[PDB]
Amino acid sequence: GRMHSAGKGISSSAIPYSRNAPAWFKLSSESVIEQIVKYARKGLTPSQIGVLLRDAHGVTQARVITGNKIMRILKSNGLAPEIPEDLYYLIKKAVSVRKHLERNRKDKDAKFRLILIESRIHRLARYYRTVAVLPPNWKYE
Amino acid sequence: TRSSVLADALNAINNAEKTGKRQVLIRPSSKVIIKFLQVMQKHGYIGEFEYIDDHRSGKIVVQLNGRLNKCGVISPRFNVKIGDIEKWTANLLPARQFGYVILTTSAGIMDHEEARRKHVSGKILGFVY
Amino acid sequence: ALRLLARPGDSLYCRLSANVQMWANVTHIMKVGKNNFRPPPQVESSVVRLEIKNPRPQVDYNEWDGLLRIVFVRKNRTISAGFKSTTVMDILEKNYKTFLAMMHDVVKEKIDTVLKETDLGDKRAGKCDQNDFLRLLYAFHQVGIHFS
Amino acid sequence: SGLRSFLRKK
Amino acid sequence: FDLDDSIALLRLDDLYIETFEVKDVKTLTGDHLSRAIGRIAGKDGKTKFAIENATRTRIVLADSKIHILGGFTHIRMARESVVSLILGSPPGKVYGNLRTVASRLKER
Amino acid sequence: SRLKKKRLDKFIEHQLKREERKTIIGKLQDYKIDTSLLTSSKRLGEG
Amino acid sequence: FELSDVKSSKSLAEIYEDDYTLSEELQKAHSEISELYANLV
RNA sequence: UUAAUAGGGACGGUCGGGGGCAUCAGUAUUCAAUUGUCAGAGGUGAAAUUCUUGGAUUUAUUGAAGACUAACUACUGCGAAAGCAUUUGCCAAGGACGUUUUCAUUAAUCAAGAACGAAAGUUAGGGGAUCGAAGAUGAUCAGAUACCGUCGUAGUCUUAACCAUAAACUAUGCCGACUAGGGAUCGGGUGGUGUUUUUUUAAUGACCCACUCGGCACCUUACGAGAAAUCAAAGUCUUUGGGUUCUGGGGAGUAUGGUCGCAAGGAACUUAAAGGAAU
Repeated sequence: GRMHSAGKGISSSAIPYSRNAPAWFKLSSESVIEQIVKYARKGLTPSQIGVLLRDAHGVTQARVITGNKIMRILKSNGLAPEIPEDLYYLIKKAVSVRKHLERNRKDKDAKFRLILIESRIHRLARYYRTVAVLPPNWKYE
Repeated sequence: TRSSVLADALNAINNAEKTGKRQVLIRPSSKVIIKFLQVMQKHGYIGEFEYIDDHRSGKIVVQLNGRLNKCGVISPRFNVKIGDIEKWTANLLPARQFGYVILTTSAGIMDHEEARRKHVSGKILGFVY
Repeated sequence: ALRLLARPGDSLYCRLSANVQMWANVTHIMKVGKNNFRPPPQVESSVVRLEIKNPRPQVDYNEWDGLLRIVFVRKNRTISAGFKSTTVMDILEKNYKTFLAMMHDVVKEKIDTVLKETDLGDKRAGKCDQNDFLRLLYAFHQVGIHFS
Repeated sequence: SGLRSFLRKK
Repeated sequence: FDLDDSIALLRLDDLYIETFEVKDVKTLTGDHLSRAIGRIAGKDGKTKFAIENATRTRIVLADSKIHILGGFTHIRMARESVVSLILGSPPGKVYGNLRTVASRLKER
Repeated sequence: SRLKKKRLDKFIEHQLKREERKTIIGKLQDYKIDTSLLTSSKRLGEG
Repeated sequence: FELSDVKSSKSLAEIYEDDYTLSEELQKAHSEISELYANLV
C-alpha cells in the first residue's frame, strides 16, 4: 500500500467502538485542557502531546474525553502551527537529507531518497493549497 | 484502489456460491449494496442477511441457498430510457424472464418489471439471474 | 576479406586494412555461401581481387609498419592517447638517440608538439583517413623521428 | 525437472 | 570412500588419492556451480560410474570437492574427464572419448 | 542531373586527393634513411 | 566394445585380484546353439 | 459526519552482506633486505623459448605496493533496479511491527522530462600488485589431454565528466477484491512454560510450545483455465462491463528501368603422336 515503496504494512491504532469516555475516567475535562495548553506552550506538538496525555494521564482520546479535537483546543486558546504538522516534518526531513548531500556528494541513494521526499512534499503542499490551509503563493524552498 | 464497492460485493457472492459456501461476508457496506440485496432477497436468489455496523463503512453477511446463477454489475452506470430497457434485458439475460435487470430510477433502485409498472426509468446498476 | 575491404574511417577498418590499401588496391568480387563448400566450414567465405600498385610506392615498409602499429593500438582511443602510453615514448626514445648518432622528457615534448600542429593526435585513429597518416608520417620525419 | 528435482530432494 | 574401495590401499602399495576443487578448474557460482556438479555425477550417477569403470579408479563427489583414488596414471586419466565436464563439455561427448581410453587400457 | 554533378564532385575530389598524394610522396623521397639499426615498433607490446 | 555404466560390484582389490588371476560366454552361446540344432535335427 | 485491514505523518524498541566518509584486521600475489644449501627451476599430452654457479627453485626473519573479504555461505538477509559479505566510529536514509497519538481523501493509471542503471568503451590526472584484448616470440611432433608456453600494451583500481547497452527473465503492464489445504525460514509483537541464564552497579538474552502481521520461498492439489507444457495466476458459472496506459491486424532460391552508399589509374608459337616407358 505504500507509495514510493513496496511495503504492505498495516500496523496502526484501533479506535475503540465506544465513543464515550471510559467509566474509570474521573478527571475534569477542563483540567485536561489546561494540560493541553501547557504542553503546547512548552513547544510540544499535537502528535507528541497526545502520547503524553494518553501515556501518563489516562486520556484515551482528546475528542472522546473533551468532545473536541486537540488542534481545536489549541486553536481556541490561540496556539496554532505555522504549517500543518505533516508538512513541517517533511520539510525538516528534506533539510536533513539536503544538508547530508553537500558534505557527501557520492551518496547517490540519498540523492534518490531526496527525490522521493519533495515529491511527497509537492503532493502534500498541493493539497493544502486547495483547501486554503496553506496560502496559494507558498512554494517549497 | 476501490472503484465499486457493489462490484466487490457481487464478485464475493459469486465466488462464495462457486465454492459451496453457505454464507458470504461483504465489506464495505452501503445503501446501494443493501437495496440490491433486498431486490435479490425478494426474488428469492438469496436468503437471510445481516448488517454488522462498526461505526465505519460496515459489513454485510449473506446466507446463500445456491440459487444464484449469476450476479453482475454493469460498469460504468449507463443512463437508460423506458424504450431502451428491453434491449438491456436482451443483452444481459440468457432468457427473457429468467433473472432481472436492476435500474436506479427517480423512485430508487429496483428491478425492471416494476420499472415498466410505474413507468419510471433511470440509470442501470447491474443484472441478476 | 571484409576487414581488407574496410576503408579508412570505417569501424571495420583495421591495422591490416591500411597496409594492403596503400600497397595495393582491393576490389570485392563475389560471395560464396557456407553450403557451397563441403565438409561445411562454419566461417563464411569470399573471393577478392587485389592488384599491387605499379610502381610500388616509394615508402619504407617498416616506417608505416612503425606508424600503423603505434596509433592503431586502439581505434576508438585518440591517436595522441595511443601515443601517450608510457611504453611507446620509451621505444621512440631509444629511436631518437639512434638518429642523433646517425632527455627522454624532451623528446616526449617534441612528440607532443608535432602532435599539436598536425591535430591528428586528438582525432580517432580509425576515423582518420589513409592520407592523414602520410601527412602525419611526414611531420615526424621533419622533426627527425622515424618510427621504423 | 533437472535442477528443480534436485532442489526438491533437499 | 567405500570401505571395500579403501581396502585396496592396504592391498596395494601404488594407490594414491588425488584431490582438487572445482573453483580451481573454473570459477563457478550459484546455479552454474550446481549444474557443474550434476554433470560429474550425471543422471542416477551414470556419468561418474562411467568415469569409474573406464579409468579404473573411484571418485567421491563431496559437494564441490572431488577425491579420486587409484594408480598415478589412472587417477590422471580420471582427472581430465572430471575437468572436462566442469569446463562445459556435454556428458555424451566425453562418454565417447571415455570409451576410447577404455580400449587402450585392455590392449595394454 | 543532381546525381551526375555529385559524381563529378566526387570525381574531382577523387582527382585532388591523388595530386596531394603525389606531392607528399614526392616529398618523402627527400627525407629517407635506413631502418637496420632502428628499433621496430613491434617491440611496443613487449614493454 | 561397450562400457559398464552401473556400480562395479567388484571393488578395486577384487578387480586387481582378478587381474592377478575368445570368450567363455561366447562359447556358452555356441554350446546352447549346438544343443538346440541337435534337438531340431 | 466516519476516521476505509485507502493513504500521509508522528512517535517506541528492533532489524538489515541498504548507502557515503574515515578507521582496523586478514592471509594470498609480486618485489626487496638478510639468512642455510646446491643444480637444475619453470611449463606441457610431449617439448622450447625463459630464469639460474653474481646461487635460480625451495627454507626462515621481516619490510613495501596494489587489488580483494575464503572456509562460516544456507532455495537465507537488504535495496526501485543495477547490485551489496573484515572490525570500529561518524553522517543521514529505510521496510516490517506496536500505538485507545495525528491530517481527513490528500488516491490509481499515465506524456515529455529527470534520477539511477552490470560489464565493456571515451576525455584529462593519479596508481599500476595480480589478471590481461592487442602485439611479440618458443614449439609446430602426437587428436581424450589439439592449442599451450614467455614477455605482455590498452584495460582490470581510483578522481571529475561522457557512453546508457545485457539471457538488465516470471523469456509474462499497473492498481484493487474474491477463489484450496500443509509446515519450514527471516523481522516484529502477544501468551504460556521449564531448561540455559543469574546475585543492589546499570543493562538486557537463548531454546520449546501456541497465536498474530509483513517477506524470500516451498510440498500436495485445482469442482477453475489452457491443445499441452503448465498456471493461486496465465482463475472469476455457457457469450464476455472493477479502474486505467501501451502495442498488433514458417524453411529455402531466383532477378532488378526503386532507392541509400562504395574502388583506384596515367605477347602466345614446342612432332598431336613409341622422337615413349622399362629393376
